[PDB]
Amino acid sequence: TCPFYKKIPGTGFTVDAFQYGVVEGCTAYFLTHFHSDHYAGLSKHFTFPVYCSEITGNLLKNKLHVQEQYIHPLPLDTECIVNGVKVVLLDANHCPGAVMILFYLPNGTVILHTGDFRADPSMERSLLADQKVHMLYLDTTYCSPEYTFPSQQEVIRFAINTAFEAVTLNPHALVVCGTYSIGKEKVFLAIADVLGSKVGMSQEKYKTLQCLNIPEINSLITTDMCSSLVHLLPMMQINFKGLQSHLKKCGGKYNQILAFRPTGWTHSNKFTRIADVIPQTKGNISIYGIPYSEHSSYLEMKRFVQWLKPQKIIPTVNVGTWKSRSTMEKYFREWKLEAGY
Ligand code: NI
Repeated sequence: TCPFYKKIPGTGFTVDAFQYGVVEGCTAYFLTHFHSDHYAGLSKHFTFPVYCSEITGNLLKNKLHVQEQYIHPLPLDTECIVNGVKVVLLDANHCPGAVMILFYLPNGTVILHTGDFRADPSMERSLLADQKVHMLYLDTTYCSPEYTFPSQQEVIRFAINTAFEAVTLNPHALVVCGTYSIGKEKVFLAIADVLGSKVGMSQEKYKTLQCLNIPEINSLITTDMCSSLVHLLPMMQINFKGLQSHLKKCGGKYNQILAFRPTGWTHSNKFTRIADVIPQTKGNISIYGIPYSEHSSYLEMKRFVQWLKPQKIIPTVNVGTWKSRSTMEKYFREWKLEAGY
C-alpha cells in the first residue's frame, strides 16, 4: 500500500509510487527522476499515464521499454494542465532529467514536491519566486548539521588536478571512474576533457548516456575501450581485486590505475578538507573517495526552506524511524523560529 507522503491531496495524483500495484484513485503517476528507488515497479506492461521530463521519458522508453502512448513528457519552466490541474516542472539540480513539481490545487493550495534535489540559491529566481507555497514535500536525505560537503565545483577541481598530475607523471597510467546509476557524469567527463580522451564504457552504459541530451556527447564517450584512457566500470568493481583484474584485461597498455569512487557524504567529511584528501593505495593501484553530492547539504537545505517559508513540511527521506522523524521535526521548528515565519 502506497504511503501518505507519496499522495497529493485534492488530486488524483501520486509521485514516485510505481511499486504498490494499482493505487486506488490515481489518475496520473508522476516520476521525478530515473533512480531505481523511485521508478521501482515500472516496465513495458505499465498501462497508466506517466508524467515526467523529456530526459526521464527517453530513459523510460529505451531502458525500461515503457510504451510511448503512456509517456507524457512536459517541458520545464512551463505552466501545463494535467487532468484539470495546473502543474510546473522545475530543475532539481540532482541527476539528468530530475525535477521538482509545483501543483496548483483547485481550492487555492500550492504544493511543492522537491523529488531528490540539491538546493541552490538559483532556485530563489525560478517560478517559485512569484507565489506562496503552503505544503513542501522535502528531500531530507542529509537533514542534520554533521552533513557538510564542498561545492561540486571544488570537488571537480580536485579530481581534474589529481588526474592530470598522475597521467602527466606516468603516460602509461589508466584512470577509472565508478558508476551505478545516472548522475555525477561531470566527474568522468571533466577528467576525460583535461586528458584529451573520450570516456570508454560498456554498451549498456553508452545506451543510458545517449538518452540524456548532453551537448556534443558523441564527441565525449565511446564503446571502444582500446582508444580511451578514462574507463567507466560498475561501482562494485572499484576495489583492489576488481581493478587488478581490469588491468590484466588491458593487455599491457597500462602499468598503473588511478580510480575514483564518487560517494555521497562519508564521516571523513567531519575531519578532512577536500584539499587534504588522500587515496587508499596497494602497489600500482590507488583509490580516491570523493564527496560529490547530488543532495542538499544541511546548510543548503536550511537556506532554501527559510527562503520558501512553507506552512507545513512533509519529509520524504529518513521517515522510517522515530529518532529520525523527531530529529527532523526539531530542526524544522528551529528554522521557523530563527526566521520568524
Ligand atoms: Ni535520486
